[PDB]
Amino acid sequence: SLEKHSWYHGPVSRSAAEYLLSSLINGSFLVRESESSPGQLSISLRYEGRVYHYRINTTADGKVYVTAESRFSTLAELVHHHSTVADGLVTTLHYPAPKCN
Ligand SMILES: [Cl-]
Repeated sequence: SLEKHSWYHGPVSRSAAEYLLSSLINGSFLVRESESSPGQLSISLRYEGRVYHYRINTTADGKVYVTAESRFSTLAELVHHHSTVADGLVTTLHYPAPKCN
């Protein structure tokens, strides 16, 4: 299911994610699992020459969020929302990074 999204890259280290994003434009991003655990998810977001790593958090009622004030039933909805309004992030999730895979 998640791997069908162009923005979901699976397990990727912090350094590898930074490399993937390093020559891309503002708003380029990817969702990754940690390199060793599928349980730890982050969004890595290129903005103003740097890569910001946002932990994905989960609530008791099973929603996910990166901004406390905007929570969603699914990660696809979270990404879709922050693709048009930054809503707390440094910028919008505009351009899914091409997968190297
Ligand atoms: Cl960071």
